[PDB]
Amino acid sequence: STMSALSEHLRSDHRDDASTLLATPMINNAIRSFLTAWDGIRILSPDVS
Amino acid sequence: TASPADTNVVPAKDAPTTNSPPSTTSPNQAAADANQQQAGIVSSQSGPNAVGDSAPSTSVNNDGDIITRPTSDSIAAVANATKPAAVVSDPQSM
Repeated sequence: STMSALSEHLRSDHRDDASTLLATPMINNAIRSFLTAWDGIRILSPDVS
Repeated sequence: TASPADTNVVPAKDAPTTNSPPSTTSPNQAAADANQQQAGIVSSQSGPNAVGDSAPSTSVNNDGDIITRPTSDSIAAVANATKPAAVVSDPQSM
């Protein structure tokens, strides 16, 4: 809804080379999410714990 | 929806012999029966298929012997049965 919110989304989910030079254990799975175009619903990959 | 429990099914640890009851009489047949009963199948529905089958059991050694304790203990038992005293006391010793 606001340009600020979108900016943070990019600043969090879509910056890739950021925070590179440090030990990083939080490796996730390959697929994070999918979006279905015909309805606009987003599906998140299940996390096995 | 995408339940992992229905997608990541793999054999559990110690699968081939987990259900084997502790016995010495006919371990393979007994283990086979335990698997059959564990799986929810009842004998009245399996029919003739239940009579001759046999399955691996923990009571059977890899060499093909009836064992009642872990094989290491069997090795330990025979080893402990032969331990001569290191230092003995006899009058003629120099």
